[PDB]
Amino acid sequence: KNPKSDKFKVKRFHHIEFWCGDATNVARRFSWGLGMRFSAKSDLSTGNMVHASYLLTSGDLRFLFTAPYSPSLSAGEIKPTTTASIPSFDHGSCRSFFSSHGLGVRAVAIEVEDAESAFSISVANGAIPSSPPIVLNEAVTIAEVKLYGDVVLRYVSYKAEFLPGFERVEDASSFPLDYGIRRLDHAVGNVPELGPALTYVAGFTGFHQFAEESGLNSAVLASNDEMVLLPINEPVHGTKRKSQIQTYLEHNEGAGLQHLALMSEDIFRTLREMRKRSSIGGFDFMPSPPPTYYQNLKKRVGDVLSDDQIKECEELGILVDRDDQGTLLQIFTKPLGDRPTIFIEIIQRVGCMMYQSGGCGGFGKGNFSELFKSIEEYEK
Amino acid sequence: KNPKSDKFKVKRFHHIEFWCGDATNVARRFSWGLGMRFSAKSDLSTGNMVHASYLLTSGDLRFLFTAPYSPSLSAGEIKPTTTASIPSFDHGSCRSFFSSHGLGVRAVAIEVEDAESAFSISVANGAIPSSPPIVLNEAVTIAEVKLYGDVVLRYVSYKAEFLPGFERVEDASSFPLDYGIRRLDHAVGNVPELGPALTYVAGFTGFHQFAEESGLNSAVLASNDEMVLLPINEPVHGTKRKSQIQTYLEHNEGAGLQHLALMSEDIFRTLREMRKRSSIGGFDFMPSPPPTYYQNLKKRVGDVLSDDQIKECEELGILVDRDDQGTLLQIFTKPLGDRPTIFIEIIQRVGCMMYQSGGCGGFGKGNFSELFKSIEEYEK
Ligand SMILES: COc1nc2c(C)cccc2cc1[C@@H](O)[C@@H]1[C@H](O)C=CC(C)(C)[C@H]1O
Ligand SMILES: COc1nc2c(C)cccc2cc1[C@@H](O)[C@@H]1[C@H](O)C=CC(C)(C)[C@H]1O
Ligand SMILES: [Co+2]
Ligand SMILES: [Co+2]
Repeated sequence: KNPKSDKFKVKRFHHIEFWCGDATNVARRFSWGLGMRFSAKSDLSTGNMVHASYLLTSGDLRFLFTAPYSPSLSAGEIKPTTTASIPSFDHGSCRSFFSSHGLGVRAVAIEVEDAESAFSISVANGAIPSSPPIVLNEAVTIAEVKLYGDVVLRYVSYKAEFLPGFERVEDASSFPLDYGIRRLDHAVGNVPELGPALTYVAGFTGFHQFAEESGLNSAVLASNDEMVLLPINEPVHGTKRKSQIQTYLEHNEGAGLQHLALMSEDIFRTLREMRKRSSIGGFDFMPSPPPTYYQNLKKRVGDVLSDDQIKECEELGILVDRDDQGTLLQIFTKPLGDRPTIFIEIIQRVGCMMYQSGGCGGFGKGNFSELFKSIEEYEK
Repeated sequence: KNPKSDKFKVKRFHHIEFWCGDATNVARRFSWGLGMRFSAKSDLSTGNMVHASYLLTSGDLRFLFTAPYSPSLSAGEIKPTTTASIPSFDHGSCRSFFSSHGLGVRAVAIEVEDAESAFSISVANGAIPSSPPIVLNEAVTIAEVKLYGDVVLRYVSYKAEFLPGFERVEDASSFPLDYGIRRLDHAVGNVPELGPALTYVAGFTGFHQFAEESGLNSAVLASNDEMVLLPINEPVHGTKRKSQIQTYLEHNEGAGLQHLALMSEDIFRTLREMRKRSSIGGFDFMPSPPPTYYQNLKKRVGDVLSDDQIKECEELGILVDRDDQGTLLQIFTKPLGDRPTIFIEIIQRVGCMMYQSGGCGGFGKGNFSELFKSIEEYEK
């Protein structure tokens, strides 16, 4: 059931912002590893004396990478006279975030109808304010509330090109890379306590639960059309293998974003291209499942995927799960940076055609059971 | 004249260490951009709970990238029980360095006969101690003294594989990239006052001056065989174009390493390979000189380089200067990170054959005069 209880009008995921120590090197690594093009910048060359911000795009997916300059460059400025293009930015907050958590997601940004109203309604319903609504060049409104840990939910609304003050990148510095990624499908947080996290976030958004022995409990919050999807995990203690969620919390110094799932229009091309680059600056992937996993896959997805399509899944290490409505292809990268914290999922969904409805095929919860039996079966 | 006055036995440049916020992303970007292979690691997977350190190599060139983990991982350790592989590392120093200066060189490391003796003699002759000699696994001794700013001169000596505690990287994660770079030729510092800087460094090393209207004064310190070369620059104030050295000092928050010059065994291959990757994760280069520069080049290097070889220089944007002993091919990257501070020079030297003697062809001081006239000549 979908009660459609959003307390304000939400559209889609808009961008993800990483807080970095050096935005240039992270953005260049991510561009090559994921096939995202350099699209916009706000930095010294655009008159921003406060922070360096580089925007990568692939389809509708927008990754923003931001790092602080020396505060001495802007020591004469006050907020009314700032040259920062993102008015919520703060040198101390950014350095404190990065020293505490390492490289990771600071903001999950969603486009809304009216960011000022979304902020006001959110705070009236329990949201902890992080940055009040600010109107940029009479054109864009941005506001921020706390989501979990030091991650914020960022509201952006447009009266009618990323943000005022950002410049489009010259075509010479913008190479048209594209490995098939098209949008953010979901963004997953790890928290110490799931109950209070859900009550808080669902409390101020009106997002509803989307609904579906390995170390975690989880639930998924969704917007009215279920295109903004926010799974949240908590650890369960007292197993044998210590909770991977607990390990995250330790290395991250608390709650934060665990993974970003990026939808591909052709997951086989995406994974061919990404795997070609793993050892030459790109991203590494988890160990592939045993051959038993794919032998058992014909028995479960033999009617959605041909034997050849299943063979291509085994070449690339792709996992397959199936709902009662749709089928999900997925795979996970190794951690994106030094710490065993954030990583990326690549996904593609097949089914639930009406456009495709959000969450089609679920999130792969069944692949845990299937993987455990594959481990047992391959040992034999 | 070379007085050969080294106060201790110096061999060659050994490695350069960058202090980073995320070593993984910088190392992967540098690997792809420069054609350096992943060679060794010290991190969580090797039992290091303190810092992540990744070593890239190309020929004899060694770049080390290091970032701190959460101090909470090692909160129970003391220096006698540390899991750090580089005992001079300190979480607070590293975070303070990176917050102050951004991404940049922390250590210029030279191999010496006896690092404990080199340290002792250095400090007896004015060097400010940074990290006392420490013997690692009865095999390697490392010690550090201040060089300029927050950059240290690191002494390493071997009784007889990078450092104890580092593991060789598995061949699957180690792709054999190579664009032709073979060693560090020189490392250049920017300081506020050249005189006191030279007196300090020459005072404690015995390094001698190597000797050769655009905003700087400089001098070059050299070891006995002139294979360790350390140019130092100061700004000169009161021009029209404000000193580029002063701009560095402002954006860097003080003295630091300005550029690393990397010798290539084939600068044309190196620049072809590096330029292919500039817009797909690699490094950008300075704007090319006007065609007048290369027209005038035949008149000055027409006897060392054929017309075709000079044409290949113009394709790749390579600069040429000539000593009374040898000829130098050189080119400069744009800054390596967010701040307009550190950058890289690629060089190749021709002449001074005996092996080749250090500094052959100089450092390109004449290319300033030639560039200024090229600007005038091309305007016409
Ligand atoms: C690390 O996350 C995963 N790992 C998997 C592994 C290691 C094997 C097979 C399937 C996996 C699926 C996921 C995830 O996408 C999430 C999680 O499992 C359950 C609910 C969420 C909504 C939070 C999912 O998104
Ligand atoms: C930014 O440095 C340079 N820029 C050049 C430009 C922009 C044009 C032509 C030649 C250049 C040469 C250099 C440098 O290698 C140094 C410097 O000029 C003089 C003495 C040192 C020993 C310190 C050199 O190494
Ligand atoms: Co997922
Ligand atoms: Co130089």
